[PDB]
Amino acid sequence: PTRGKLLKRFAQIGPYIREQQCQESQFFFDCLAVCVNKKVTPEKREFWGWWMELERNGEQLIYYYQVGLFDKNGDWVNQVISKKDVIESIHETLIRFHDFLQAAVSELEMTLVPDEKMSNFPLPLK
Repeated sequence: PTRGKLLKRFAQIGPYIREQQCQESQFFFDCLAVCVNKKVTPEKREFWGWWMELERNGEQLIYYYQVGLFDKNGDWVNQVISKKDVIESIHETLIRFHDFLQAAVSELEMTLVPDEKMSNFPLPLK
């Protein structure tokens, strides 16, 4: 599969992919799952969520998810509020997305492989 077709097919999954942040053989996804605080002003608004780097190595796509905060400056940081309701919300968006991603990957006849750093991922996949 061409990089252009990968991008198109990954775009079909939903608003996760961030084309602008995708490199030659790396694709970037994220998900704003839970507003930190809705009472705040637009300029200070932040989200708990996840982001994911996907490295292409031939027929392999190697995934590394991290969980954390998307801050008011547009940066992801790997710290998260220690609230069960928030962490569950993030987890459910990640599970749903990954299931779309695997289905997409089978349909492109490729393989989905966890990065070695997934050993330190704090929640499970499906």
